[PDB]
Formats: sequence, C-alpha cells, structure tokens
Amino acid sequence: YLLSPETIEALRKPTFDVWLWEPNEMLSCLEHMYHDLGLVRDFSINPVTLRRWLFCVHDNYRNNPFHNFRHCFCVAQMMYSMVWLCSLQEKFSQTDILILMTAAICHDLDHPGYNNTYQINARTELAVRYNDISPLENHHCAVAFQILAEPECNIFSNIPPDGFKQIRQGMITLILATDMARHAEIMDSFKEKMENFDYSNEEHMTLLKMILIKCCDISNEVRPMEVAEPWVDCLLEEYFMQSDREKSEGLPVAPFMDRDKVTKATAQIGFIKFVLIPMFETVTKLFPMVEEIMLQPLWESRDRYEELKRIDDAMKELQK
Amino acid sequence: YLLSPETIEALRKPTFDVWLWEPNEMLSCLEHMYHDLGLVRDFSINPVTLRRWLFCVHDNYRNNPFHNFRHCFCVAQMMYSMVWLCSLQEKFSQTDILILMTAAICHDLDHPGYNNTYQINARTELAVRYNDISPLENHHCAVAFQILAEPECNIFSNIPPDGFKQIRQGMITLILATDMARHAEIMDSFKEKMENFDYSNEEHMTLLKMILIKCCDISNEVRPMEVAEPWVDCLLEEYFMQSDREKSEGLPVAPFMDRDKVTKATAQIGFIKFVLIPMFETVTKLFPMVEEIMLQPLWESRDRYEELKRIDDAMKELQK
Ligand SMILES: C[C@@H](Cc1nc(=O)c2cnn(-c3ccccc3Cl)c2[nH]1)C(F)(F)F
Ligand SMILES: C[C@@H](Cc1nc(=O)c2cnn(-c3ccccc3Cl)c2[nH]1)C(F)(F)F
Ligand SMILES: [Mg+2]
Ligand SMILES: [Mg+2]
Ligand SMILES: [Zn+2]
Ligand SMILES: [Zn+2]
Repeated sequence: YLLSPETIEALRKPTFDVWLWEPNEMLSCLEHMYHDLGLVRDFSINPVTLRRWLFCVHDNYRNNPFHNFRHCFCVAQMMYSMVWLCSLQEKFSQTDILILMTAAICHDLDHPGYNNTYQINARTELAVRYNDISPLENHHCAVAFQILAEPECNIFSNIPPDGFKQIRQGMITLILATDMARHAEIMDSFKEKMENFDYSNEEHMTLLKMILIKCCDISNEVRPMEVAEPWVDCLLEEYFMQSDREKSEGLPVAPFMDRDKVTKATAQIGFIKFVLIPMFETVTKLFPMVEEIMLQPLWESRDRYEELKRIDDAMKELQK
Repeated sequence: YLLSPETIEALRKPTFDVWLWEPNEMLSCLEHMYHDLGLVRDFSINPVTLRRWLFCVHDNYRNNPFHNFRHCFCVAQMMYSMVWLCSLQEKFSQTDILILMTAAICHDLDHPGYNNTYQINARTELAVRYNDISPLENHHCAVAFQILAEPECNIFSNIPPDGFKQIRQGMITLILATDMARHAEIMDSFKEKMENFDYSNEEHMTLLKMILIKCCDISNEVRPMEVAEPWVDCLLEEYFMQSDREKSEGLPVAPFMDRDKVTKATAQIGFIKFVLIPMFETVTKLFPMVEEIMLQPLWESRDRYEELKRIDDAMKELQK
C-alpha cells in the first residue's frame, strides 16, 4: 500500500493496468489522487477521514462481475488520467475537479448487477421507489450521500455549507448523467454547445463535465487490448445472469444480453463505432491531445474487432 | 354510512361543502365517483377492492393540519367537478380520466407537513433518497404504487400490463407535476401549446392533464368563502410549524411562511392574482364554462381579501 514512484507515474496514463492490483492497493492509488490533485489541500480534507471514506465507499460496492469496486477504480483512474492529459486544472476550478473525481468513485455504489430495464420490468423496490426514473443512478447517488452523512466518512466536513450545496448538486448531475438511456440527449446538448463552446458559460461546463464522466464510465476500450478485453467478458457475464433470470421469470430479454445472439465482436464493433468513437471525437475538438492518446486505441479496438468478426463469419460459414 | 341522493347530486359541483363529512363518508363519495365515471366498468375494478383500496389510501395519509386525507378528497372532488363542468369525457379517454382521478387521490400520500425546501435544507432522509429532486412528490408517488402493489388494494389487478404501464407513467407525471417549484415551467409549456392547442396531440394532452391536477390541487379558493377560508388557516398552521422548526435549527425561512411577514390577506391576494387567476384564465380559453363557475368566485375571493387587508393593516398599526 506504498505506491512506488513508478506506479505513481503510470497512474496518470490511460495505459495503466487496473488488473494488477488488489482493493487495498487501489484504495491507496485513489488516496494518492486526492492529495496529488491538491483536493486534500484546498478543501481541508482530513487525510484520515479520506482513508475511512474510501473503505466506506469500497464496502458499499457489491461483488458483481462488472459493476464492482474495480470498475469504480477504472472510472476514477481514467478521470484522473484525463485531468493530466487535457490539463483540466487550467480550465476547471478545484471544486469541479473534486466533483469529477468524487462522482466517478461513487457513480455505481451498491449496484445490484441488473440494469434499469430489469428493475422497471420486474417492478423492483428501486423502480417503485424512484418511479421508473433512472432508478439505479438515483440509488447510487443516494448511497453516496448517505455515506457522506456519516461523520466518520464525511471527507467534506470542513467545507462551508455553500460549497457543499454546489458539490452535492454537481455530483448528482454527473452520476445521474451516466444512465445510458440519456446518451443521445446529452450528446446532442453537448454537440450543440460545442458549435460555439464557452468555458465561462456554466451550462457548457456542466455538459462538458457530464460528457467527461460519461467517457470515463465506458472508456474500457481506450485501454490496452490486454486490459480492455477481460472487461467485456465481465459485462457479458453479468448480462447473461440478467437474461437467464428474465427468461426464468418470464420477463422480456434484450438481444444484446441473449447468449444465442450476442457475440463479443459484433457487439463491440457497433459500440465502438457508434457510441465510443463519436463521443471522444467531440471532446477532441476542445482537447486535441485526446485524439492521439484515446481515439487512437479506439480505432485499433474497432479494427481489431472488425477483423475479429470476419474470422467468426468465415469460421461459422465453414461449419454449415 | 350511505349517501343521500342530494349529496350525490351536490358532489358534482365545486360548491360542495367538503368540511361536513367524515372519512367514511368521503371514502363513499370517492367510491361513487369511480362507479359514476364508468371507471369500475371500463377497467373491471373489483368493487370490493375499490373500497379496500380507498381505505389503504386513507390509512396512508397523515394527520397534518392541511396535507391530510380531507385535502386529497378536495382535489379528487374538484377533479370530479371539472370532469362534468368541462365535459372532459368527450375529449379524454377513460384511461386519462382514471389517471386524473387516481393521481388526484394519491398525490399527497404520506406527506410529513414540511415542504421540499425544508427537506432539502435540513438534508432529511427523503431529500437524500431523491437527490433533492422533488423529494416529496417522488415519495407520494412511490407510496401510491407500494399500495397498489398489495393485491388486496390493487384496483388495477384486472388491467392488462400494457395498460398498467400507461396508467403508471401517467400518474407519475401528474403527481410530480404538483411540485409548485415547477409551476412557472409548466405554465409556460402549456401556454406555448395553447397558441394552437390540439386535442389529438399527445404532448398537448399531457400538459392539459398536468394543468388540470394542478388546478384541483390549489383550488381551495374556488369553493364558497365559508368552505375555502378554513383551509388557508390550516395551511398556515402547517407553515408556521415549519418556520418555527427552521428558525430553531438555523435553516432559512420562506418570507411567505414568516410569522412576522405573512398575513392571510396579503398572501392570498398575491397567490390569487399571480397564480390562481392566471392559471384558470388560460384554461378558460379552452373551456368557456370555467369562467363563470370558477374564475368568478376567484375574483370575489380576491376582492374580499383585498378588503380584509385594509382592516388588517389598520389593526396591526395599533398592536404597536
Ligand atoms: C458489451 C456491451 C456493449 C458495451 N461495451 C462496452 O465496452 C461497455 C462499457 N460499458 N458499458 C456499459 C456498461 C453498463 C451499462 C451500459 C454500458 Cl454502455 C459497455 N457496453 C453489449 F453487450 F454489447 F451491449
Ligand atoms: C397561503 C399560502 C399561499 C397559498 N394559498 C392557497 O390558497 C393555497 C392552496 N394550496 N396551496 C399550496 C399548498 C401547498 C403547497 C403549495 C401551495 Cl401553493 C396554497 N398556497 C402562503 F402562505 F401565502 F404562501
Ligand atoms: Mg452505472
Ligand atoms: Mg403535494
Ligand atoms: Zn459505471
Ligand atoms: Zn396537494
């Protein structure tokens, strides 16, 4: 739990290998980030509270194949990478940086392993509790502030009330923004503002922060093929658990979750080409350095999966 | 326990004296409304479940001076009056009517007597659960469907799932629409659609139903003076209870809830001229009969409060 200076240097890049570490180790990396970004400094975060809070946050993540503490670490680490790559401290206030990192760490708190569609279709407590309005994201966010409501885990204890309101409002906006059901909507608002972006316009900045946490949340394919690939299997593993249960309970099943229809290759080709690449393209208009560091590996991921599908076709064709 | 034909007859007019009845008589009036509007008939509502349900609903309303079961009966009874006054059954499907009546009855379920501003500023469990997004309305709605989730109270048990979904979505929209913080937004949207209203445009109808339930929710002043006045004192009783708690907790207090600034007269004059009259005025442009049966008493109510203000100001000079 004493990060070597080599690790501290690789922790700033999207190439970081998130699979090599264990909870304890990742917990230290996260702790490092808060000190390194000077958040501990500028918000008078009690360095000890920060430690408890991170274990507080860790305990509240479930052992799902995909939506687990490691996913949370990936998102926070990718966010951390982007703060350096795009020199976000020259554009954002320390408050926004805090919002971005805290939102990233807490965005999937207590995820059950079944998406909103299952919650809504099965009429779960979450769905009824949140009236079908992004039940999961709402829950994550609620769990996050319940944690910050425990004095022992309140890393925000030394922030004036005016600041807390601005931080809370910001985190809520960003966590709720990760519901993919809003992807098209958010992307449009953003592409619009982009026609004439203005870092002084508060709405532009909010959309930008919304886009940033969205990129980090689904940025797995931006990492090296060795690091990125296993995440797809973790996600499908979780999805199949849902589809089986849905089939069992007689609830509708989404095609991309049906073993007999989804193939890693075909799935990732469309995800990369129509969701990932386009989103990061919009961001590269503000941060050109992104094209080389994040779009590049995304183009390689796309091509790799396209070639990987030709192999699947030729192979299945060969069997019939 | 039974209703007289005179009562049943009067139940159709906004002049109905809602104070003359006890829970069991109100439950019976509500019951009659469902049979009379053809909702029991068109949705195969088990007549026994209808009564059980009305009871589950009653049991879940709290004994607040204002936000209690009688208030919910006021809203439902006014909605009922409007269905007749504006001949709503010629413009609305029976599903729309069901949504309107059931939403009006369930719109304030389990209200605590302290509004959203208190919830948010005091960081209560509700404001945390719903991330400061219309926490109360979200809660009322969830209780309504928790109630409907108990087979014995489920008046929708014989409605196919597609219908339930459409009714659920409709009820959620209407209940969340009662949060006055959204009053300006909704009125603007509606007035925009009013530039060329279209009864066949779905977005047009959703807004009209939102306006309708909002009209019923804050319509106390449309009723005869003797029936309306006591509600104002009831609301204020609840409001002072909040501002008292707010001052002795360090939380800000709403000027209109401030014992030292709010006078029944001044408050109602404003509420009547800048909220009520304007809202019913734009509604009248769609339903002409509304001007005489509802806009008229509101004008009277306004004039009476303006006179009461002069008297009030005089006596308060002396109390000094
Ligand atoms: C593998 C899925 C598509 C997909 N690919 C990703 O890399 C990725 C990363 N996150 N993420 C995701 C996770 C949870 C919810 C929504 C999304 Cl979008 C992803 N979804 C499937 F099966 F092909 F649809
Ligand atoms: C007396 C209040 C104004 C007011 N007058 C009403 O007749 C009325 C009816 N409902 N309603 C109301 C009730 C709950 C929440 C919001 C409103 Cl708007 C009302 N608020 C006060 F003190 F002047 F602000
Ligand atoms: Mg999520
Ligand atoms: Mg209410
Ligand atoms: Zn996530
Ligand atoms: Zn109400």
